[PDB]
Amino acid sequence: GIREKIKLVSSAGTGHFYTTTKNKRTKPEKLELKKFDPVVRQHVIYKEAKI
Amino acid sequence: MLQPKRTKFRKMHKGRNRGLAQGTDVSFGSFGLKAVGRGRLTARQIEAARRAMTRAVKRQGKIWIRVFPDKPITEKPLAVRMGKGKGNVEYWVALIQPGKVLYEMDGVPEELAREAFKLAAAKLPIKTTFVTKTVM
Amino acid sequence: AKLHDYYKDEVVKKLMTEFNYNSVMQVPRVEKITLNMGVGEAIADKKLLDNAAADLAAISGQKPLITKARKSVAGFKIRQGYPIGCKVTLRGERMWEFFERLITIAVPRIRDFRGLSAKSFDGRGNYSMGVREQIIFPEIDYDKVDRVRGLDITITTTAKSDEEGRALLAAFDFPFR
Amino acid sequence: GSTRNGRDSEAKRLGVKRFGGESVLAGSIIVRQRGTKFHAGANVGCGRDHTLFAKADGKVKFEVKGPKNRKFISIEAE
Amino acid sequence: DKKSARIRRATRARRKLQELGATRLVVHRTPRHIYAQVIAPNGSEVLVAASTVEKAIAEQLKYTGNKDAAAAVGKAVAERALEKGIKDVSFDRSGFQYHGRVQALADAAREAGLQF
RNA sequence: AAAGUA
RNA sequence: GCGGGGUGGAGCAGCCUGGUAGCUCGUCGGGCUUACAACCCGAAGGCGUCGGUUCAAAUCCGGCCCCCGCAACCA
RNA sequence: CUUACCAACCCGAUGCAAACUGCGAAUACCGGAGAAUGUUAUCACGGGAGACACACGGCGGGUGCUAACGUCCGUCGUGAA
RNA sequence: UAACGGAGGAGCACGAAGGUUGGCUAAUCCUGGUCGGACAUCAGGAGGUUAGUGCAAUGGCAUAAGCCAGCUUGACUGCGAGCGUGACGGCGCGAGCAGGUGCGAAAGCAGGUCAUAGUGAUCCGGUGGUUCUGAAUGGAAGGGCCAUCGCUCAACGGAUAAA
RNA sequence: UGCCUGGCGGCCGUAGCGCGGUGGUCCCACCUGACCCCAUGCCGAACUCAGAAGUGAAACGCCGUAGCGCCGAUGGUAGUGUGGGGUCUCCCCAUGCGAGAGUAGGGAACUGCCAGGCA
Ligand SMILES: [K+]
Ligand SMILES: [K+]
Ligand SMILES: [K+]
Ligand SMILES: [K+]
Ligand SMILES: [K+]
Ligand SMILES: [K+]
Ligand SMILES: [K+]
Ligand SMILES: [Mg+2]
Ligand SMILES: [Mg+2]
Ligand SMILES: [Mg+2]
Ligand SMILES: [Mg+2]
Ligand SMILES: [Mg+2]
Ligand SMILES: [Mg+2]
Ligand SMILES: [Mg+2]
Ligand SMILES: [Mg+2]
Ligand SMILES: [Mg+2]
Ligand SMILES: [Mg+2]
Ligand SMILES: [Mg+2]
Ligand SMILES: [Mg+2]
Ligand SMILES: [Mg+2]
Ligand SMILES: [Mg+2]
Ligand SMILES: [Mg+2]
Ligand SMILES: [Mg+2]
Ligand SMILES: [Mg+2]
Ligand SMILES: [Mg+2]
Ligand SMILES: [Mg+2]
Ligand SMILES: [Mg+2]
Ligand SMILES: [Mg+2]
Ligand SMILES: [Mg+2]
Ligand SMILES: [Mg+2]
Ligand SMILES: [Mg+2]
Ligand SMILES: [Mg+2]
Ligand SMILES: [Mg+2]
Ligand SMILES: [Mg+2]
Repeated sequence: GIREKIKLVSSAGTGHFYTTTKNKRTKPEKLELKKFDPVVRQHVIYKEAKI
Repeated sequence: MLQPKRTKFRKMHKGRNRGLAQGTDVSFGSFGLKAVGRGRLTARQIEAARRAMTRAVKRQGKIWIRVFPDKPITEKPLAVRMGKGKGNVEYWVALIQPGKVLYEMDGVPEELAREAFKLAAAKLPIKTTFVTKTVM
Repeated sequence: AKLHDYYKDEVVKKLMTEFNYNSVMQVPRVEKITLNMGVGEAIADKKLLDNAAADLAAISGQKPLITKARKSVAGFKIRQGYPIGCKVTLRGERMWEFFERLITIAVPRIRDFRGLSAKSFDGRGNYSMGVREQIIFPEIDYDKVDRVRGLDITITTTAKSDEEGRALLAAFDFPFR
Repeated sequence: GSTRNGRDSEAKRLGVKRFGGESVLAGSIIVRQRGTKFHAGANVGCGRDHTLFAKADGKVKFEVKGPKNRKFISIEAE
Repeated sequence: DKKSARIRRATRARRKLQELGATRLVVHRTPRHIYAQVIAPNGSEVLVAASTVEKAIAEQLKYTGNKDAAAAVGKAVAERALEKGIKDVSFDRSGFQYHGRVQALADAAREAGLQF
């Protein structure tokens, strides 16, 4: 179990987050994906942060 | 002593031994020793009968063995209790059903083949009978 | 394009007579010419391949394609997917111009040249030959080489047998022996 | 001594749940399988674990079709 | 073989269309001609058809194997379909790229009224 | 400072 | 039964964890000496046995053999 | 050149397999329809339990030695009662 | 569907190895070919999946589920007809509906990965959010609700924080 | 109406291979060019576009031919449900179901919709 948990934080300022895992040794760059924010009800950018 | 050079698995279920044999014709020579009863033939028995056969014809002619001992038999050692896994493979057998041609001979007179097969049958745990090739 | 005109205006009737073809589409054609460099030395220095391709680009006037190992081989210390070669496929006009530069210029410049073998046919009318040194091609300045390099040359022909493939190549005066 | 064996996994209860001619409601599982021993025909879906389920109400029908003699399950509207 | 390669390319979309029970607009393209067929969902009955091997269509064309002929077949098959009141079909490129002549036929059938 | 034997 | 082993002539590293393996002594050649030894220089020499896995095994796995160390008990 | 020779591949012939299958039953099981028969024998909900040491016999098997009044499953019968 | 019956594996991996659109087809051998060899890259032929599948085995896979590339975040949020499987706690399959999204000309496909292992109840607490609560009242503390975190509790339905 | 060809299906080897022959008006194929729309991890090979001089060589279609694949009885045999029996590891009897393999033999597919050419 080398993959660590991380949270993807909404950029819409709602506080909503997704969680996932990441191999931080092979891919140290920050994960960035567009995901649906159910608070504002739009797809926005989500950015990696600590669990 | 015949024995498979290698096998997929080391040990085998006991199974049963019902039915009549396949391979009931003299197919390679002119004379055969055919099983009348049912049983197991160990590799030592097959070889003891081969030796007796071969010495009787003075190593003339040709001899086929139609059965091969491919079934491993396990035994539990002495003073061991029941359980703790299947025992160790100790010898190999061929399952014999009635009608199975066990050996065949060619290149010798019929009278000598009868005598050689009689000496061999005396080494085997199963009742046997002398057979000859048929045209159909 | 000169050798292509040579094919359509004289080689066809020569071969139409020698083999008594009823249809003209039966006449063997030169389908393609493929040059290959087995650069098995690139696994230690990838820059060696970058020069080998540079030569093949100059020799053929076409960007070469780097080739990769189809499977891992322990004998040659290669893993599947290693770039270990480069090839170029010539067709049409670029084929014929190289075919001309090869017969009439490059081949007569071969070290101790005494004619190409006529037993280098694969059995279905295709011819393969190996060039030991890349300097024979005038597009290669003898002074700027860092390492002498060979290559393979395959002429893929729509012939059906070895005799028809040698007949076709002979009609261009292929310097056989 | 001891044995190096003694392991197994729980049985997965695969197999045919509704046989030929049975009337089913939409959504009903018809067969559970590893891979597509049976293939989905008309009004039948194939789930992510290759479960075949009814997409309409009707009667189950098995048939062999196609160039590979493959077995298909379909639902006949009743 | 070129034809078997194309038939393989076409099978997945054709099996999907059969599963959906759609009415197909099937296109066939050769170097010299182009053909269009509107086929019933059962796949074995042709409802309408048009191609450049028909006299009434090919007489108005300079050459039957270019984009202009493709556009003429596309328009023709759509007017004959709408005359039978069909309207809604699915396009089956039959393993050809959606491009050039095949695309020009599709665009003309869309313009003339067919919905896909 | 270290040098055994015939 | 549970462990640990097995590698140049000898004693011993590396094994773990996949990509030609070392050291001490010994041996061989040369040197120093009247000669030998000591000393000095230079060189050479090899994964217990199969099978398997692997593109590749001294190495991982499963057998087999030889060695060692514990245990083989209560009536 | 020659084999005491060994011979893979392929071709022909012969067997064997719980963890082989280009074939494949009987039964069993699921569903539908129909008659006759059966004190509803079926299902649901609620009050009260006992029981969770089984035994032998037949058939199909693992284990054991196709040893055991042995052992462990499947299924039917009887004992248990 | 049992045995201290016969054999093997897991306690993960992956922002692509996921989605989609378009394309593609294996092993092995034979012949010819510079270095080049049993085996490298090239060409042709035979062959027809004997390959491949991130990792065991089985069932699958060509319309590929196998191989390559472009664009991407559906590895979406709220729900869910119906069904499977469990004594139960639970676990699984699922069309379709609303919102918002990616790929495609379009029909369409997408709620992770060919499928089946990759796991841990409750309590007690931690962090963020919140139109809930707030012991005279306004607040606050604490609590609830939503998201999430801490156990080789591996004797893996987990007697205790501690033998 | 008959012949030939193209497309989409049914069917899924009695339908597939092999061998031999045969067809170009049309259709199909190869084919001819490529500045282009588009394309090659190189190549107009493929994909694509613009065409119509050549050829049915390859491919494809059609015809023929049992060297194969494939299909395949009848009879017997194996197994087996129920009841009964024996010398009971294995069998037999009554009744019901009845293979697989092999044998005789069959066999060079059949067919629907639309379109084009020719008579
Ligand atoms: K050729
Ligand atoms: K019993
Ligand atoms: K992808
Ligand atoms: K992709
Ligand atoms: K108070
Ligand atoms: K416990
Ligand atoms: K045939
Ligand atoms: Mg049995
Ligand atoms: Mg299981
Ligand atoms: Mg002394
Ligand atoms: Mg002295
Ligand atoms: Mg019933
Ligand atoms: Mg109890
Ligand atoms: Mg009990
Ligand atoms: Mg019991
Ligand atoms: Mg019994
Ligand atoms: Mg027993
Ligand atoms: Mg007992
Ligand atoms: Mg007993
Ligand atoms: Mg009692
Ligand atoms: Mg039970
Ligand atoms: Mg039980
Ligand atoms: Mg695709
Ligand atoms: Mg995929
Ligand atoms: Mg995948
Ligand atoms: Mg998987
Ligand atoms: Mg507390
Ligand atoms: Mg709060
Ligand atoms: Mg207050
Ligand atoms: Mg427990
Ligand atoms: Mg072309
Ligand atoms: Mg021809
Ligand atoms: Mg039969
Ligand atoms: Mg034929």
